Amino acid sequence: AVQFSNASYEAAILENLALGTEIVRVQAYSIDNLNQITYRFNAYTSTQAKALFKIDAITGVITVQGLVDREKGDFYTLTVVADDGGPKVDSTVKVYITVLDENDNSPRFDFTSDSAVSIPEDCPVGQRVATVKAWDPDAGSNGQVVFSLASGNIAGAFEIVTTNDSIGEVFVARPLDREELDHYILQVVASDRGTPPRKKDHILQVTILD
Ligand SMILES: [Ca+2]
Ligand SMILES: [Ca+2]
Ligand SMILES: [Ca+2]
Ligand SMILES: [Ca+2]
Ligand SMILES: [Cl-]
Ligand SMILES: [K+]
Repeated sequence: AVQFSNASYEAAILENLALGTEIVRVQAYSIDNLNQITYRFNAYTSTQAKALFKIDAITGVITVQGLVDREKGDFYTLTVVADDGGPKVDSTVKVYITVLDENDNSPRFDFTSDSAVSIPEDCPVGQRVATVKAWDPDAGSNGQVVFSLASGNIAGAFEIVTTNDSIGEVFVARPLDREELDHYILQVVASDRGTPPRKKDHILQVTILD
């Protein structure tokens, strides 16, 4: 009765790996079987999994043949048949593939993010003055967004609070004075928490009214 070298196979692979990267090699054998084995995926293997992975008929080597994107799917199950090509019932084995995250996305600002606002000079300290929104689809820290006011925030006039790793709330932090300064060009930076962080800028202009 044909057996595999392992009861099941597993691999954790990085997303975005090159076409042709080897994932695992399946190997089956039996002393009382002199047919060359043909390795193949059976119909319990999903179309999605078959598109990303292939198995060599002779070697049992499983390679990447599509674009592996953790953002589209992070786990696949293959069922491999050790097909002897003859009337004996053929053994099968499971292959479990886990896709690990790369920091392959920067924060992207939502088009509803505020670009230009006007506020009067008596806008009180604590008043919410603008809102920005950014999205980062990566996992864990790689997909958590933090906002900052990297330039143009003269005298610490404004502050930005981050909520839900996505929304940036701009508040008045100190009293404003139109004669002192009537216009701000704030460089709002959305950064993820990857190592190193990936960053994107958004310009928010604030006019001070009379
Ligand atoms: Ca990806
Ligand atoms: Ca057979
Ligand atoms: Ca990211
Ligand atoms: Ca990713
Ligand atoms: Cl191997
Ligand atoms: K090998």
